[PDB]
Amino acid sequence: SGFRKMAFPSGKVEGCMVQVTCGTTTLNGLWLDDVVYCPRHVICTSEDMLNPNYEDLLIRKSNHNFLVQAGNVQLRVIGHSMQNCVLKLKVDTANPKTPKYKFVRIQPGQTFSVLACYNGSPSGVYQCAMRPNFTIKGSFLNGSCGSVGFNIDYDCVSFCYMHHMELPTGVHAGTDLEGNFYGPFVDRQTAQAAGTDTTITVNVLAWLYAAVINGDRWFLNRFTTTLNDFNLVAMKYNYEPLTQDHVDILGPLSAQTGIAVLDMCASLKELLQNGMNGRTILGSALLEDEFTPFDVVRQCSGVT
Amino acid sequence: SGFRKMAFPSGKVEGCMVQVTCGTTTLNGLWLDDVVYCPRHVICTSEDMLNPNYEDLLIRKSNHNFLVQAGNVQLRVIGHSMQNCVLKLKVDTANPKTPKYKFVRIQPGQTFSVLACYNGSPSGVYQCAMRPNFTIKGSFLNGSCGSVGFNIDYDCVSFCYMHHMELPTGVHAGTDLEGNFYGPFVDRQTAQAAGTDTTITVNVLAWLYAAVINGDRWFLNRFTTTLNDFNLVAMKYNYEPLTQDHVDILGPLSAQTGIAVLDMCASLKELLQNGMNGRTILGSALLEDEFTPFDVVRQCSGVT
Ligand SMILES: O=C(Cc1cccc(Cl)c1)Nn1cnc2ccccc21
Ligand SMILES: O=C(Cc1cccc(Cl)c1)Nn1cnc2ccccc21
Repeated sequence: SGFRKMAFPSGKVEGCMVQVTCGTTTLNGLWLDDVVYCPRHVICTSEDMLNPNYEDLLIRKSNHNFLVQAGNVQLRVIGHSMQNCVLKLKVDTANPKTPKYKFVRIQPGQTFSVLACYNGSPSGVYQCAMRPNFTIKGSFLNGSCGSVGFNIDYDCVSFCYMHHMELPTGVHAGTDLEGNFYGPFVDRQTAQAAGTDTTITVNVLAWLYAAVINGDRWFLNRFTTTLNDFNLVAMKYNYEPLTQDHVDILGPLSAQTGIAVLDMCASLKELLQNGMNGRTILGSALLEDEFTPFDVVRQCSGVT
Repeated sequence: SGFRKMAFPSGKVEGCMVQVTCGTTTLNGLWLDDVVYCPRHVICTSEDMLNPNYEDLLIRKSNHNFLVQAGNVQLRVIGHSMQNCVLKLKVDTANPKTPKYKFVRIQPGQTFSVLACYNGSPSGVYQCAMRPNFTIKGSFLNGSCGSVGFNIDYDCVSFCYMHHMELPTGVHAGTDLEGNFYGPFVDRQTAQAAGTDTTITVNVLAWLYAAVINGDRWFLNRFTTTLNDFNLVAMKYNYEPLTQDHVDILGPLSAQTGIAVLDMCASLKELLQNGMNGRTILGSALLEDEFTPFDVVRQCSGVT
């Protein structure tokens, strides 16, 4: 028993982290096979970030201008190309530590592990959720650009995120591994705001199931509700509308606990309307939305 | 900016995880050099755990009874010995993936990363604190025994914890890497209770400094206090007494923010007496005590 914000073991990703330098800018790159992926803003200076013309900026750059360092050895760059907001540097050596990998674009509300890096070196790993407004509430500093987000399925690493920027609000924005930003963000030092962020309802429900599984049952009540009545309350509290697909995905947790999804919705409804009354659930005084139903099942069943 | 419960990158520890089987029991082992460390309760059956005589039980065991598997290859056991509550299995092959390592006994209130494992395979990594009552509030299931806790200093892994058992209260107990339990716990299926757990005051203060550093300043007030007045409040709220050493250790954070330690204590005093009034700090509705002043400095400075 016990329930933690658990990240995937990061070893397979650490073996791919490299340092990429261009001019005076240093950030992190992801070395998979003979290709190094990093944010294209590596070619900019502090002046260029105001309104960069990346095609024009990249044109003033040659393979020899990009310095890729893996640990303490230099990689030879034989090709360079821009794909959306990422630079793909072709190196003459394939990464001997390349794990089985896929590039995937996650959906808002899905979770992933982040290996925060500085100078191609990993410093920490944490679990994140892609917010409905496509931002991530991560922990990043200057130099963290190129740090990646991922999921692991037995031996396969699914890369889903590359860190690019911190918005003035403190939240983080980035791209998938093809360089397409999650959300409306652009890689430019201009004031950009994320939309209204909502709470991932299906994830809060999954976490309420984890709480029941772990002995915390105080919030369970003698009431029930309908999808329509529940969603009226969800809209008032800026919670994502619950669909029948969300109910379907909660099926394994509903079967494990013997608590119907709509009965759990009625508990959530009363938690929303009445608050926690100074009590906690799984050690938290607020409703946690950063565990998907898959994460709860995985953590509570022991999927290695 | 941003602040997360960040764990160390776990790669160096994954390369040491092995499966150890004895009779019908399977748990995790830690393979460093030519030695495999695992809980000694691997030699017990469900009947033996009631009141085991480990010396007598180990006597009925030979090197060939302990099956050590690293990935998919079998390790040859040439020696076996019990050191307190751990078995040390001497294998004929030194782990090629052995990182630079130390065995350390952490102090209550200190933090560490846990790589939860099942069948010698890692499934997740999370950050924990050794509670003042020597328990850890981890996330463990049956099969997790032998999972280790550690800290990393550049290239050196300091192993501090090995998981042994879950108490009936749901909290977790284990040993250092010499087999000495943290706390009064014994490796026996008998009702054992942990002491009263207090809040790690110095860690809550360090987290209040992280909150100031990250823009969350609502809780800062026009008041101050003394060590004596503050500790009167700390005792009423089951908070560890704050000593001048704790104030000294908070020095870097005090210097970074320009907020004197006793001024931060006065903010904590009012948070304790008045609650959060429905507000949050760093995304939490309660006072977080699982970040030491070192963790806050590391996370907020980017130590890789
Ligand atoms: O935000 C940037 C630089 C940048 C400016 C404008 C656009 C772009 Cl794409 C990049 N880097 N960055 C990422 N996370 C950080 C956290 C703290 C400070 C800087 C951090
Ligand atoms: O508690 C035990 C078995 C055991 C019984 C008595 C004493 C000893 Cl040393 C070990 N294993 N264990 C550890 N974490 C767990 C979590 C959920 C279930 C079982 C888990």
